[PDB]
Amino acid sequence: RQAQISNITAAKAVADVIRTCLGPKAMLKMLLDPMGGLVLTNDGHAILREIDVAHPAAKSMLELSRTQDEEVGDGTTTVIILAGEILAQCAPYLIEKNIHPVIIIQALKKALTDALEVIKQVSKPVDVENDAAMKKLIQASIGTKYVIHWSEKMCELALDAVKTVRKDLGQTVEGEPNFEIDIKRYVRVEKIPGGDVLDSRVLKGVLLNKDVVHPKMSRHIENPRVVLLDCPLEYKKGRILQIEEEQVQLMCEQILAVRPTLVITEKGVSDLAQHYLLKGGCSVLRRVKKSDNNRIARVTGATIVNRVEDLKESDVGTNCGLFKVEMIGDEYFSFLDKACTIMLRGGSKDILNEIDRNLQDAMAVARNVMLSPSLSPGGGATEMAVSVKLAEKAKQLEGIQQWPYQAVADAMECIPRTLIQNAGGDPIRLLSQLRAKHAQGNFTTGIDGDKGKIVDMVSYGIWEPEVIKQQSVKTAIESACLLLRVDDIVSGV
Amino acid sequence: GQIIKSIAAIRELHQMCLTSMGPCGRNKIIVNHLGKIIITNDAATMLRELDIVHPAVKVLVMATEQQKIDMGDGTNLVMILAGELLNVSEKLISMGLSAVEIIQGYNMARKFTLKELDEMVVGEITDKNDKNELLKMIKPVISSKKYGSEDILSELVSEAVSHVLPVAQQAGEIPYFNVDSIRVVKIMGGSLSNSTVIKGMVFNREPEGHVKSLSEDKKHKVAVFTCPLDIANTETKGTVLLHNAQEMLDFSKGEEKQIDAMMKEIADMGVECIVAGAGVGELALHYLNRYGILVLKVPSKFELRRLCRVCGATPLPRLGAPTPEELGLVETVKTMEIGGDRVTVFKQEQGEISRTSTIILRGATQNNLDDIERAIDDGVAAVKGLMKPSGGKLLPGAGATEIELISRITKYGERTPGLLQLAIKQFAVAFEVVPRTLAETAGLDVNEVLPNLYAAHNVTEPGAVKTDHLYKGVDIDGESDEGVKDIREENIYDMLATKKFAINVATEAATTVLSIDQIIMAKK
Amino acid sequence: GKGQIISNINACVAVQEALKPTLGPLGSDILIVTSNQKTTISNDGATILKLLDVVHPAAKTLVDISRAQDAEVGDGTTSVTILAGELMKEAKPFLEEGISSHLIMKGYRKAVSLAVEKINELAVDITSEKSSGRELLERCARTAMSSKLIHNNADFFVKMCVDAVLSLDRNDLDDKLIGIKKIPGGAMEESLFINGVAFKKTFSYAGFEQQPKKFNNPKILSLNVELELKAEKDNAEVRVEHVEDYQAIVDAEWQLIFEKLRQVEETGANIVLSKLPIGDLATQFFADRNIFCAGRVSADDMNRVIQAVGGSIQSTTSDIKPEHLGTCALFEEMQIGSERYNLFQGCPQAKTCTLLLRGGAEQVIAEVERSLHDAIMIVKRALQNKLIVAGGGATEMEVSKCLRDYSKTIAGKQQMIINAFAKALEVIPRQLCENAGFDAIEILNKLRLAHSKGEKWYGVVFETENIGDNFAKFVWEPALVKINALNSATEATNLILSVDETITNKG
Amino acid sequence: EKISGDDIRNQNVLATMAVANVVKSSLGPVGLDKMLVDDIGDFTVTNDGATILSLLDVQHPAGKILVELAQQQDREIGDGTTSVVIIASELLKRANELVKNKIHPTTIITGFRVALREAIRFINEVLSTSVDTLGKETLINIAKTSMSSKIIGADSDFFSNMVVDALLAVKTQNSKGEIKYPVKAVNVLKAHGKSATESLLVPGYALNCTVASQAMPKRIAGGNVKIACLDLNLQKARMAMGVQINIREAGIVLERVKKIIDAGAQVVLTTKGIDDLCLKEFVEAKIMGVRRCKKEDLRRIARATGATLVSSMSNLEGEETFESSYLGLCDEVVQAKFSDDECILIKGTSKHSSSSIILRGANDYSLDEMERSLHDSLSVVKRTLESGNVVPGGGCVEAALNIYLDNFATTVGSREQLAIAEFAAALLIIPKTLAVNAAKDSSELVAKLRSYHAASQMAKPEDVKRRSYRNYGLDLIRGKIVDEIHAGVLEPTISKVKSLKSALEACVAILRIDTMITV
Repeated sequence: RQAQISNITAAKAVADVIRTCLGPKAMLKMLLDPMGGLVLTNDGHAILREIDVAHPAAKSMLELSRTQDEEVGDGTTTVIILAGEILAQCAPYLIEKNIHPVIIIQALKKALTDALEVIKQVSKPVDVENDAAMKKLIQASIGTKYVIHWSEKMCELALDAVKTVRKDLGQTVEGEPNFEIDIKRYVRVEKIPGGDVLDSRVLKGVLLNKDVVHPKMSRHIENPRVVLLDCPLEYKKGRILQIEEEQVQLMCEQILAVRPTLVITEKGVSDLAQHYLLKGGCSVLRRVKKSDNNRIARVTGATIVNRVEDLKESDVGTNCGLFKVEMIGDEYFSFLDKACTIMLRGGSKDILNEIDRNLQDAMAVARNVMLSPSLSPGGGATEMAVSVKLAEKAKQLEGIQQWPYQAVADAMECIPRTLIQNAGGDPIRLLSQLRAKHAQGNFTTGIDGDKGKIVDMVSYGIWEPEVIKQQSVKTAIESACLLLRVDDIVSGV
Repeated sequence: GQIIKSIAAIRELHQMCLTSMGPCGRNKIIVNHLGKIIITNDAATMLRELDIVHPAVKVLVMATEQQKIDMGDGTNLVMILAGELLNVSEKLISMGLSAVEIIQGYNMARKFTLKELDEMVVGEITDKNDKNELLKMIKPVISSKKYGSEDILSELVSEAVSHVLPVAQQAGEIPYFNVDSIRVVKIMGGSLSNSTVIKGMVFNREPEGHVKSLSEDKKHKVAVFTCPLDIANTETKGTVLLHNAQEMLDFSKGEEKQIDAMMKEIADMGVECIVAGAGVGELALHYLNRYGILVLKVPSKFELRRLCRVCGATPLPRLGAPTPEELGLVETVKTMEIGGDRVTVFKQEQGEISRTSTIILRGATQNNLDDIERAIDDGVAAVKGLMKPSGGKLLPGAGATEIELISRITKYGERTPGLLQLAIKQFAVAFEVVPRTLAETAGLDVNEVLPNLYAAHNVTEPGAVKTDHLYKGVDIDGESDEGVKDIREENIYDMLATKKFAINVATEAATTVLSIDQIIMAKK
Repeated sequence: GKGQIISNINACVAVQEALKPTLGPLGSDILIVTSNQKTTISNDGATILKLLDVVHPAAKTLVDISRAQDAEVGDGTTSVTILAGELMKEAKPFLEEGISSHLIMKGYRKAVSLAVEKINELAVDITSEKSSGRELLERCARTAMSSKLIHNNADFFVKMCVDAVLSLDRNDLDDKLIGIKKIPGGAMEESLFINGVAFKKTFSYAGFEQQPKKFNNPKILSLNVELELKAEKDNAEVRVEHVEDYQAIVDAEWQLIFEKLRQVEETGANIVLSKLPIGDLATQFFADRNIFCAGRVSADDMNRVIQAVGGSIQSTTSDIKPEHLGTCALFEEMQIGSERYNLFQGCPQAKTCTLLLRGGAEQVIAEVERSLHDAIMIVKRALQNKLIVAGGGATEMEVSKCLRDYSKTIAGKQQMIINAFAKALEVIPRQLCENAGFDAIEILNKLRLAHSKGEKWYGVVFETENIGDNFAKFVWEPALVKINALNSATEATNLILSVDETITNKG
Repeated sequence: EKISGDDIRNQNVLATMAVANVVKSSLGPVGLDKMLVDDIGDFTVTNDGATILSLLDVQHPAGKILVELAQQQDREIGDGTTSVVIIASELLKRANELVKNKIHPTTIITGFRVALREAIRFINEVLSTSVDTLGKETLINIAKTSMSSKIIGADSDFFSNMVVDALLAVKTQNSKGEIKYPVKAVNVLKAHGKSATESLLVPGYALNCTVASQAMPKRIAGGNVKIACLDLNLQKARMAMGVQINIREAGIVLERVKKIIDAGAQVVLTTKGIDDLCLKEFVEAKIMGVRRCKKEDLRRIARATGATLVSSMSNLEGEETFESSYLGLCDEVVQAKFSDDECILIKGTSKHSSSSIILRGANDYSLDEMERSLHDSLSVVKRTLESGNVVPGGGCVEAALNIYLDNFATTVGSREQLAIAEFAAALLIIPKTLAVNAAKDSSELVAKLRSYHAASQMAKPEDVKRRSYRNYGLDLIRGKIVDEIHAGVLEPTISKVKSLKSALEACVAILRIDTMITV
């Protein structure tokens, strides 16, 4: 039983620090570094990352926060408090009451299913095609930030970025894709220095920063022909200049058989091959990455070919609008316009770095709406509404599975409790009236963060997507069953 | 958290009472300062020999005397219930709820609990005082103290109660069933099967006189004389002194004519028995044996007090005045051999109903025989709760009452608005210690009998009254068995005077502890 | 908590460990030194536990239950404690596994209830079948005397042992009624039996060569006061100036002594016994009348004289009644042992007797006297109780055998509890083989071989190491011992395991 | 330092106690795992007891014997290493208790070797080959508990009978009469046509592929048909796609077609497809062509139909289809309307001993999970039926050897009787630790299970009985005594044979050490 206590002690001591980090009114934290520095930021991600821990239970919460941030952009402290309170509420049952841990784990599996059903009942429908409705959603990650002034332009960049990746289809044959969108590879932003944020547009295609091998080239091509290749064009290896100039010309003549208007070489391009393809009316781009060829083949359609003599006749330049050598910001660009490219602009490098983390968290809220047209009330409304429904279902729950079940109902009230403690109101008086409010009034009545008195969400909606509530409850049960599964501690190799 | 540390000190005493209540409980060894080993189930002896300093435990000791003096049962019910109320209150003290509003929550829940106790009454005794009717009250009292004697001691105790309790109704002026009305004696040898019930006080002195027993005549007149048997002298001093041998002949012959003249009038009045509370002379035994008067001597003044409540005799400080108002009546006086020693007993047949009886106990081991005497003595005061002050009603026992009160109190918790709902909900949770106590002592699994017990009390009845099971108790068996028994099978129930009075004492005991936020002491 | 229960386990084993070498007739003896500075060595568990005075409350329970065993029965006080404390060790590993102590105690009462039923089945009532009247008690006495230094002389010892029991009423028999006086020196086979009572003869005073030891029917009279001239403490202070009065006060003090002295002659009793020393004055006047007197007699021997000839003790010599006198058939004073010993013979009303023992040393005779007490209890209980059971490993191994088969039909924790109680019964035959020098490892395994062949009477031979039947060894035990031992050991064990906490108050 | 006497015997028990306590909580499927932290600060967690013992740091040299025991156990059986350590733990605890009894450890070791040889002969007199495989399937409970976490678990009652009966007919002679169950078989397909309740069992391998033209008949050559597996397409051959033509190929691909119809093969499988010119030519010959065949499918068909998959045929500049050389024997090839499904049913052939299962469900999202869940399910069934003799688990062997060796110890009656009695009771720790992680009371289910084997084994040696059922195990989910034969929990017998043999070799080496010298 000594290791079971350490799992509770190590998990609570780390989670207790970030209990005050939840909400817009969250209090600041001070972390003194051994080198003499301090951390003034209240973000739970930057605090616990710099805190060195010993017991492995704290390291499990660090990897859980990194995985949770890849799904949702906000609500990092919500998952830690919810997953840490369930273990804290099971402390008297597992230790004092001598309840077997598998009985608790078995009860958390059935409580996870009922928890997801209550969220779907209190959820409200939302139109994903309405551009005006999506502005009030992303606004949760907009306000109290530098992007509040450009929010009108920021929402246009966030919505138009996921429209290219998303695919809307359904049927009973191939199933439902559930609107799978990849923000990482396709929606990856590209920060270009200079320009203006108002001029930032969503570019559909791929972008490359490498310049053109020749200074003077055609600024636009009517029908661009894209040809992809692997092996570079150079004199091969087993009076001399006559053979070297002829060998390169023969390798370039095979490409000119179809007379392409553009030449793309994966490896470097020698100076001998640049003069032969210059008079042919085609641009040559040296040093093209291999990972880009997969994305370039989608915006173009050129088949990947290794040897220069293996080029297939099926290669065409279709599905390419224009080719622009135009220079923006003293840097030569290339415009080849399921995958778009986000072009970010600003007045300095510090502006681009701030928009980066802000736009990623802005699109994470819009992405969660695409997984399903449902929203949940914030400010502790959904957290308390579930706890009220958990106590009503206990009438059929008689048997040993009922005792660990009560630890979940008290854990759902911990999220609104931390907001009241940071608000300054009486936590006993407000939580008692809030729990009785759901038993009579509607489930949509939450708690205001600025005031701290029970109010209806009709005034200020603060509508969070269901994915935030889903992943918070799902990962909390998995984290609770993770520490309860390990009853022993053994060190050494 | 000094108020929390005061609860931790009671927690050490709380675990002591968990092994007390119940037939599967444990007995504690009490070593007296005189070097005597004392082992008993009743915990009032432990708290009496142990002086308490800290107030939180001392209030529980004073609360034990409140339950012990007024009733012979429920001493463990108050100590366990009041100790759990402070344990469940640690969650409210931690959250920041002040101990002032915690007391207000128990006061509102106490009135709601006492109101539901009147609806928990199923059956009621008709006060018939039948041999079979007295078994239902005494059987749960013998339990939780001595195991295996429950069926044996049921018929022995119920026989003596009906002899000392008259049959009357609608009269509350004259009190009945005094504490001293039942005496219990023990002797080495034999067994519990050979034990008998005597209708009067048994005297252990031997019949030194030549008259062993009286005749078969009805209503033998008995006389209780405090003055010793000798020649009539002055009540104040009057010590006979010896001077010369010539006066010795007058002293011997003087006592012969005076005693024979005074005892002749006593035998003519019909008095065949004389009780002498002091020493008896040699010449007194000569005249009483020729007239057929049985000589009985009782040097102990404690036994003469209970004798006056049987035959109605009164002790006479002087000698030679046979007042008829001071004379008693006895049906039969004989001499029986109890435990190998022949002693003169006191009993009667079909007349002059006696208010004092004596139960003769027999056992192989003297150590365990003394514990049986204490279990029966504790069972006497339990009968006192059957009188007019709500002694006819009864509540289901064996843990059946504490489980039903959970669904009743928790229903009013969410219904009553305000901050009092936190203490009301936790007030019903504290009742879970009673079923868990019987489960830990009986070796049953707390993860099986306890959770399945709530499923028996929770049913769906197409009506406005929950019914069809009043009988669900807690299993006291020591052998593995599927399910639990019923209350009707063993007729194990709790009295109304025991349950209702224990609630008011338990609430006031935990209130004083929560009311103390600090202590003030001075140098001795 | 659980710490107090574990502390009580080692307390019961410590008391049990001291009684293990004392189990059995051949077992070792324990040395106990009382605060009285008196050396006491005995193998009887009663006297052992009474002289220890253990302050531990649970260890005192094992002492208190031994007194109850000595009261009802009186035999087996050592084995009842060993069996009671054995359950403490068997239940020790069960406490750490989480098994409640009440479930363990509950399984014992169900096993003992089934064990008592098997005792009546193994008890066969036999009296005149294949046995005679005289040879019945003689064959039982040679069993307890075997493997002893008296085995060669046991032929003459059984005749004196059987006659000592038959000399008393078969309805009421007591071991205290048979007196034993140790005589230092002499041959062991020359001992004789005495019908009356004898004393130590501590009389140190001169006046010998008188009061002959050959009597016909002398009258016995009890003496109280002192008949010698000079008193022990007080005296008479007389101040006279006359020379003739100095001799008068000498006879004046003697005249008051001769008053009660002459009244003894008026009674006409040749035997005078007194708890106080009789000086040379009384024995000188009694020499001419052939009247014997002996002083400094123990109080325990005076009570046997009253029960012998039906005498009485009177304070003075005046009011002595004639019916208080008594007489024997023959009085002979034996010089055996370099000391003269008075004895009575031929008392028909005597409720007690005396058996004289002779040997090479006092320490050798002390082992013979105690080895005889074990044989007397077997001879005494033979006529009292007709239900006997086979002992010496016979019954002990079968009670544990049946509980193993009955546990297979029982489900739950009580299955291993009865098996633990059946295993706890193996300590009784173990210590018997260890205290006898035999190997306990081999005999325990070899005995279980024939024990499973269907015969329940196979015991353990105490003479030569081997397995066999005790029926031919003439090892008999009454049924009341085996029944009360299982009940007393279980009752004492149930009280020890029921103590969660030990509270001790100083003052 | 040098330690001798009984002091080292107590240190060897305490050293192996902490090592054995590591795997006691991980035994059984209900067991729990733990994390192993190194000096760097990293860690890992796994439910396998062999991985934990491999990374376990044992400082005492006495506990290092169990470390080498885990490596030797994995090289042979590879499973059951967790249970081996627990068995050797109780053997050391009971042997140390006999030290106070003045029993020499060699006699204790000798008694364990005699009881081991008798336990081997006892296994052959109880167990036997798999029975009751007709009219019922006991293996249905293995796949049901594995798929209970998926939607298929609801309908798994009907699907379990299809999987168990499948592998029953998959067993073939392999190479020279092996009679074994292969690890690759029963091609799984998907059907979106109807609900999962309507899933039908196909008697043989069903190839998933489409046709080219609807003019050809879907059923031809019912009596016998020869399937010819091909790789390169029948389309006009191309030289290169990178060379420009500035100014035979059809006659080469058409010449091999002449060798097809003349060979009598009515089934042509081409991985790269078939042109339209070679299509109509097959219509007049009633040959059913298939375009874009799967390469992984034809390699299994070649071994099933007796053909040989060849990418290109040359044979010294020769051109032909190798008539009758690659042509296999297939009884019938029929194509029927599957109600929104299209597959090629291959029923009979020379020698196949194969089977197939086509799964049907609501959508493709559910069918993707049904195929992955069937792989991990049947894989346990493959390893279960791989051994010719199987034993039920749940503590049946440990309880049977406890009662059997109890009466067998009477054959000596001198010394080994005390060692055999402790060796038989030492196996009771295995069923006891299973109830600890199952939340059930260990003193109940283990004790009640012993009472059932007591009366059941009385009439077994007498060869006369009325109703006797052995193999009573432990049910961890429901906490009750059930028959493992009807439950269907099986274990390879070679495990326990090598488990009890290896566990003793590690226990003997520990009891034979009376001195430890550490320099």
